[PDB]
Amino acid sequence: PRRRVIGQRKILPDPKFGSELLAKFVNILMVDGKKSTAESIVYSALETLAQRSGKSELEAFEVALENVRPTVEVKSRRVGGSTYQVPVEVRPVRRNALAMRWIVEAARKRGDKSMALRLANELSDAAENKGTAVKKREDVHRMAEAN
Amino acid sequence: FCRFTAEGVQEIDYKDIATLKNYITESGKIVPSRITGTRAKYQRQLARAIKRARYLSLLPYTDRH
Amino acid sequence: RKQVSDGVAHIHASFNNTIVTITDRQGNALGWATAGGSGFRGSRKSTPFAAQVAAERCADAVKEYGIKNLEVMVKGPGPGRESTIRALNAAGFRITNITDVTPIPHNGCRPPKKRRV
RNA sequence: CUUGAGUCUCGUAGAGGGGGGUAGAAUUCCAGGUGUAGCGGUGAAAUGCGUAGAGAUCUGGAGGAAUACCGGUGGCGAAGGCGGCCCCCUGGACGAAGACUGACGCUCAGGUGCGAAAGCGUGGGGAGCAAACAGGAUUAGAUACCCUGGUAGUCCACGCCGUAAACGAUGUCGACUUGGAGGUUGUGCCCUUGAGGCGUGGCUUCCGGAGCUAACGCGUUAAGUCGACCGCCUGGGGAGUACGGCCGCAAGGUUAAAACUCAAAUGAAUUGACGGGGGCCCGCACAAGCGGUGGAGCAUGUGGUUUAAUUCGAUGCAACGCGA
Ligand SMILES: [Mg+2]
Ligand SMILES: [Mg+2]
Ligand SMILES: [Mg+2]
Ligand SMILES: [Mg+2]
Ligand SMILES: [Mg+2]
Ligand SMILES: [Mg+2]
Ligand SMILES: [Mg+2]
Ligand SMILES: [Mg+2]
Ligand SMILES: [Mg+2]
Ligand SMILES: [Mg+2]
Ligand SMILES: [Mg+2]
Ligand SMILES: [Mg+2]
Ligand SMILES: [Mg+2]
Ligand SMILES: [Mg+2]
Ligand SMILES: [Mg+2]
Ligand SMILES: [Mg+2]
Ligand SMILES: [Mg+2]
Ligand SMILES: [Mg+2]
Ligand SMILES: [Mg+2]
Ligand SMILES: [Mg+2]
Ligand SMILES: [Mg+2]
Ligand SMILES: [Mg+2]
Ligand SMILES: [Mg+2]
Ligand SMILES: [Mg+2]
Ligand SMILES: [Mg+2]
Ligand SMILES: [Mg+2]
Ligand SMILES: [Mg+2]
Ligand SMILES: [Mg+2]
Ligand SMILES: [Mg+2]
Ligand SMILES: [Mg+2]
Ligand SMILES: [Mg+2]
Ligand SMILES: [Mg+2]
Ligand SMILES: [Mg+2]
Ligand SMILES: [Mg+2]
Repeated sequence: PRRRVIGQRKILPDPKFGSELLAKFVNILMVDGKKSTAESIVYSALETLAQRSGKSELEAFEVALENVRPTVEVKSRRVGGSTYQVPVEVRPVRRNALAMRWIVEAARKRGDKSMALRLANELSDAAENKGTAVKKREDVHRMAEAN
Repeated sequence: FCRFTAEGVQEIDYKDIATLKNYITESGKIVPSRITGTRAKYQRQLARAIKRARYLSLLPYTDRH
Repeated sequence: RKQVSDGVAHIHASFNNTIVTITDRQGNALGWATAGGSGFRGSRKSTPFAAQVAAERCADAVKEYGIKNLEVMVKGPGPGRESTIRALNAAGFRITNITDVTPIPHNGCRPPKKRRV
């Protein structure tokens, strides 16, 4: 994008709930174009989220998001002759994306004898501020001030 | 700028210290003509008068005294 | 021994060193300490941080007299001399005024031939 | 005879020259005062300086040399050159209005004088600076180079020397030939004069027309159009050297060849190279992402080695599941 940065495909909303953020979440969790496999795990995890952690599964989604979605990160740019770890605040979409990435990676770092249970437990701990995704929001807020 | 020609003094004498200290920095140094717009002839006369005054200790050479 | 509460400082500031010494309206010096008088050597002894530490170790070395204000005689363009003057500013001294006392000859003597490369 | 060239009267500007005073910064030194272990230097240190008290700082003194700001390719001078201030002696230029002399002019071989810096002689003086030298950093070797010192010299007097890219690389004098912008210095007239507007000189800077020039460029301050006189040049190198003369205390200067050798040497301009320089803009080049390779097993190619032969070619990107 040297000449003009181009935007992103406005993805089509979730068929089960008409929301577009859960659509981006299932796209993030998807692997090798296996969308059916992905949305199966996503729906399974949100259903049990609506049970083990109170009602409002679609609301518990952002209950975990706003708990993990960062505000500041570092963008090492050499505007002074060397890569300087300058901190920057993000637009909403950047923190949305980083939140969902951090959720799915932590879910994959759990085992829990299923990916449904993995994502469910991880998203619950994230919603009530427990686990590792919240910790990697803590570190991204910590090193954002270290320089 | 073209001051002494508007006034028409025949010679800027060294005694008129009152009219000198405005051609002098607070440090005591002479200010160039390109800043005060004085004509070069009267600039020379000013320089001579100022040096004579500095000698008579009417003006200071510098502030270091 | 005695009190002044408004002294005068002198930062003789070469490109190779920076010495700072204070007295009180009289030239009778009180406390001196050099950037080189603090283990530093080479280019290290010519840094504004060395100026910081020299300012500190003079202020404390004279604090027995407990001065509270300061004139500063900055002389010679040592590298980063605002450094030490504001170090002293923070050291508990309301600096009264600064004075560039860098001696300027009126073509008095022939200077040495400068570096050739 | 008065238009050239001069003289007189009134003024103006100026680092023009010579002499003598004097001032204030700063450097170094000395004297003490305050006040201790660093100062100074560098790539980093060392030599050096500092406990006999530095360095830093204050006061006093001594001494030498040079004159910040003004300051301007601004001014003056034949050129070299000339820079605080004051006085004394003195040269030149320019302007206004007259008066006076009446061609008294221009140029100039030889000649005479002046002539940056270095240098030489004699005697001074000597702060700073600094050839040479000394020492420290230091290799078959110390010279490089840098530091810390440092004499001559730099300064004064009086003698020599007489050379510089002493350059505007442009001899002096006169006349003539379109313009524009300045700087500086006069001076006349004038708007109500100050300011300001019209003039009219001298000097000086930069554009540019005709013209000129090989071109670059010069261009009323000519390298234009002419006149008078002088100096000088005749391929490059040998060589501004040898010999001789003259000059000088000396260093050397000046005048000035030939043998020999080359087929060029040179001037200006043109087009490219000259990337371990700039600037701009591109590309999955990076950034943001996703999946890999590098680890494991196997497939295949190459290198290597082995072999009787392991056919031959392809070898950075742009050879290596390539010819096949
Ligand atoms: Mg004179
Ligand atoms: Mg003095
Ligand atoms: Mg002392
Ligand atoms: Mg002249
Ligand atoms: Mg007659
Ligand atoms: Mg002659
Ligand atoms: Mg002579
Ligand atoms: Mg000489
Ligand atoms: Mg001599
Ligand atoms: Mg002698
Ligand atoms: Mg020396
Ligand atoms: Mg030396
Ligand atoms: Mg040596
Ligand atoms: Mg050398
Ligand atoms: Mg002489
Ligand atoms: Mg000659
Ligand atoms: Mg010259
Ligand atoms: Mg010549
Ligand atoms: Mg002529
Ligand atoms: Mg004129
Ligand atoms: Mg022209
Ligand atoms: Mg002209
Ligand atoms: Mg001519
Ligand atoms: Mg010609
Ligand atoms: Mg010949
Ligand atoms: Mg000769
Ligand atoms: Mg001879
Ligand atoms: Mg002889
Ligand atoms: Mg690529
Ligand atoms: Mg990348
Ligand atoms: Mg492998
Ligand atoms: Mg093969
Ligand atoms: Mg292939
Ligand atoms: Mg094959």
